[PDB]
Amino acid sequence: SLMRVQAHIRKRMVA
Amino acid sequence: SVADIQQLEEKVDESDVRIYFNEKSSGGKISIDNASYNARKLGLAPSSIDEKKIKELYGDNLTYEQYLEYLSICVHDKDNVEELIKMFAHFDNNCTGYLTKSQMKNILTTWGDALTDQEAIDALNAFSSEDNIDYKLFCEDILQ
Repeated sequence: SLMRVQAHIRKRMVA
Repeated sequence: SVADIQQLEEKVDESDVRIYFNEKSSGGKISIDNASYNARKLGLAPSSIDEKKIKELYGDNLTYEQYLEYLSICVHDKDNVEELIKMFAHFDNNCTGYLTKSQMKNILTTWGDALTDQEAIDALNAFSSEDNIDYKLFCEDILQ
């Protein structure tokens, strides 16, 4: 899960 | 193709996929890092697992078709907000529905695909002006 949360945060960082 | 690329290209626009590739390509190939950037611009959320899969198949630089296969791995149709909430809920020792910014930062920077301290705090500050973070709302927010 945590890796999914981190993945979406990095996504949000770009746009 | 072998990957589910037609379903990818129904979710994302092929024109954007192609345009973003051309923005970042060199010698007709794109680095994994730039592929992941493009994936994020398209609204997808790759993890280290996804990057490592594609790197192990094809190396650090991807052809167009290999980039399309990578994007298909990044789709994550099974992403589920309840699983993300339950992950944070595990750390909610007092069962308040809140974690402090520092608590959230520690989680995000210590395990998994760890963020840098600045990345974690910038993400948290972007979501909330206050120190108590409603992690249910945070998870609902980051998925959008």
